[PDB]
Amino acid sequence: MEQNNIKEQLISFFNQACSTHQERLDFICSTRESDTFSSVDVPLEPIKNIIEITKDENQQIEITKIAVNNIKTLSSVGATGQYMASFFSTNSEPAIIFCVIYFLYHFGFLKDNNKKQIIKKAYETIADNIADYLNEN
Repeated sequence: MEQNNIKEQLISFFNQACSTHQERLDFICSTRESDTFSSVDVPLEPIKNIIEITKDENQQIEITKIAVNNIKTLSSVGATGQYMASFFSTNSEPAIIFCVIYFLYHFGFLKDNNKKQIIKKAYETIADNIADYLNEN
């Protein structure tokens, strides 16, 4: 079809898991509002593929910064912004790779040596706060 690779591998799988788009905004919450965090509205079959990606050192690292690459950006979100979600509907490619990050952390998969507030912390601070404007869903 066309160029592709890791990035694609992620999209594919992920895309071959969830359903609609809003799902994401639903995950951030649904995810951190389930019980097993593995019954979410998504198959583990594919997710397992997007899960066995950060099972590598350099990976975990490259991922860490990767996650921050978004956080560092989430520390602005335009000027007249409000919801962080708006900062995804536009670019899915990234909003995807990221979504993967979150989920992982939401399921305690990704690794990152460093105590105190971290990604899962920030990502959660938003995934949650963002769920404060959604509709408690």
